[PDB]
Amino acid sequence: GAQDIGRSSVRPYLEECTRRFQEMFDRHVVTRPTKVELTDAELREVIDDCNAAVAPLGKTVSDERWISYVGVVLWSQSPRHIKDMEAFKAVCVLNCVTFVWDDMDPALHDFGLFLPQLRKICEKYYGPEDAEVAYEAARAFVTSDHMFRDSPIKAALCTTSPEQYFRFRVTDIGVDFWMKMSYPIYRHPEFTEHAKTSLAARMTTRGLTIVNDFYSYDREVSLGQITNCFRLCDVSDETAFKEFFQARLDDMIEDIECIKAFDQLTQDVFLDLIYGNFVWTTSNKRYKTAVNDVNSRIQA
Amino acid sequence: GRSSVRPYLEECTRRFQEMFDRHVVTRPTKVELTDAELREVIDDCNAAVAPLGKTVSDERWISYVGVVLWSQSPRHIKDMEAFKAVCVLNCVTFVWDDMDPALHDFGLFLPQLRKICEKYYGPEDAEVAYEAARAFVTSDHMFRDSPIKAALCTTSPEQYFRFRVTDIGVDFWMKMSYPIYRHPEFTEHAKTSLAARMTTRGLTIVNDFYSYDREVSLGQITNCFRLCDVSDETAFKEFFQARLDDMIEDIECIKAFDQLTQDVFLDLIYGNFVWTTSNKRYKTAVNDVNSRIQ
Ligand SMILES: C=C(C)[C@@H]1CC[C@]2(C)C/C(F)=C(/C)CC/C=C(/C)CC[C@H]12
Ligand SMILES: C=C(C)[C@@H]1CC[C@]2(C)C/C(F)=C(/C)CC/C=C(/C)CC[C@H]12
Ligand SMILES: [Cl-]
Ligand SMILES: [Cl-]
Ligand SMILES: [Cl-]
Ligand SMILES: [K+]
Ligand SMILES: [K+]
Ligand SMILES: [Mg+2]
Ligand SMILES: [Mg+2]
Ligand SMILES: [Mg+2]
Ligand SMILES: [Mg+2]
Ligand SMILES: [Mg+2]
Ligand SMILES: [Mg+2]
Ligand SMILES: [Mg+2]
Ligand SMILES: [Mg+2]
Ligand SMILES: [Mg+2]
Repeated sequence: GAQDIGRSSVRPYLEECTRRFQEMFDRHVVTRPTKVELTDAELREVIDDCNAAVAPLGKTVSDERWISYVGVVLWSQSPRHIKDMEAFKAVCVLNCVTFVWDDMDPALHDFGLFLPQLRKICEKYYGPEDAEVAYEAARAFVTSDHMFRDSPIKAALCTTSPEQYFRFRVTDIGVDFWMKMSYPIYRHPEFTEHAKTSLAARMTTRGLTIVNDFYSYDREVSLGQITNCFRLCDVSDETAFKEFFQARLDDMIEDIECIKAFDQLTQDVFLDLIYGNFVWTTSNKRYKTAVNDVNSRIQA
Repeated sequence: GRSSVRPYLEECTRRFQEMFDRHVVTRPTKVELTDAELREVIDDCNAAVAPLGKTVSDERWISYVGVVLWSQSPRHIKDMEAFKAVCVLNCVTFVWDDMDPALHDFGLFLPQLRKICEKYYGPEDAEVAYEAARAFVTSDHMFRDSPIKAALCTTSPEQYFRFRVTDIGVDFWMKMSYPIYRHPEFTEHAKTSLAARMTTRGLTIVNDFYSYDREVSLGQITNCFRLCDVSDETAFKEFFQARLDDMIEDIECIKAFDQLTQDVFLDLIYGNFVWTTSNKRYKTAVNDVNSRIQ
């Protein structure tokens, strides 16, 4: 009793959109992101921290799956500006364990067991004041992801318009959290302020989200997840899809041009985040098959 | 030509109100602070800005405080100490907003904010309120002709409203106001800033319309009506209708939140309109209560 297969996939458009994304970055960012190459002992300080954090929750996560989560941090920070490798490791761990939370059936969502682990992490890696800002944002993200599961507010914000949708994603895609745990990496006063006002997150939300949405569309509709801007257009209609996609390209371009008004080091961090997320997204098994050993729901 | 939106004052006021009556319906209710409450607030404001060395009159404090009196959600208030705190913090950062930036001494003012926050709030909420107040005044200061403010207020309504989530003080407002209500959902939306992101356009479009003449006279660029041609009534009308449509869109989406939270959001937007149209600050450009503080 067939449903709407023609709306089930953006796979027809995969090559052309990938090409167009890359052309856009080449014309407006130019500088290619840089990957951090951790060592193995060093990677096992991150991963055993990740396993320790989610271990109380009772679900095993493979090293392969951790790898899929951690790549976004390796590719989308600004390695040239790092001064707190402890803060960098915190962001690797915090990113990864909240990625697990994102992928979990909400039955496993135990704040009483998981929150204490998040405080544990922020304390090993951050000075006591930055540990406070990182913990607040991690708490706020995991609480948001959880209460908004099948939520009326999410329904309305994901159906009305792109600008309502992106307003939801400032928090839900995790970028506000990202900024508020990453500023200790850089010890840059201006970026720290843009991080704490959330202006940093507001400038980078669309560039992160549009890319994530395109490449996670197939998995998300097969699972009934509504948080994806391409559900706002008719992806079965090539003409309509193209107009929508160009509108989203225009969004990214305008944000990138305004990020250029920020000071030199802040804009490097912002642009490495957006462009690094795109390199990571296109290179990661997470977004290559619909359902896999690193991206299928962790069900309970 | 582009100097003024005076010609459209009556029509735009009419249209704002019609929009609220059809979409919000329920009218703001003013808080009637008692005397002991009101005198405490003003004395507190004067103590806070005294280290900056400038006089603020009672009628200037009253004009600032009216937004809190009109734009909270009285029938849901639980903690009047938190309400008094929002009165004081709102007012003293309004003074900061009106201060030409040589006066901004963080080492003298930040301790004042900290002590206000600790007096009226518990230990956890005092930290959230203080960080939000600190972020606001720092942002107002660091963006006085910054290039970032340049790009974000010139490019599109998009970048502009993104700047105003912080710069119009609404993120700060939410983070100091959630203790008033003790409503866990509202507290989450406040701390994620989703509450601020939902209410920014409604507050800003109204504020920008009625503060345009003052801001343009005094070389101030943070105003969405500067994005469009107020020379041409037809272009102004198109732009003003696009802004009304934005407000409507936000209000209709706000009616997805839980009943109480949506009450607070909508009383904030509608109450700001009522206060703005009754406040001398938002008539003319130079007067008793909106003059730069120098
Ligand atoms: C805590 C991390 C950082 C959180 C974890 C879940 C998140 C919502 C997953 C998804 F949205 C990722 C790949 C997009 C990458 C963007 C970063 C800024 C934020 C990404 C999110
Ligand atoms: C925030 C909202 C409700 C309203 C609406 C815009 C406002 C009129 C402008 C301005 F004064 C702000 C930045 C400075 C003081 C901050 C807030 C708390 C209150 C101040 C005002
Ligand atoms: Cl610290
Ligand atoms: Cl925000
Ligand atoms: Cl408290
Ligand atoms: K666009
Ligand atoms: K519009
Ligand atoms: Mg998610
Ligand atoms: Mg997800
Ligand atoms: Mg996705
Ligand atoms: Mg169809
Ligand atoms: Mg201002
Ligand atoms: Mg002002
Ligand atoms: Mg206290
Ligand atoms: Mg104004
Ligand atoms: Mg007067």
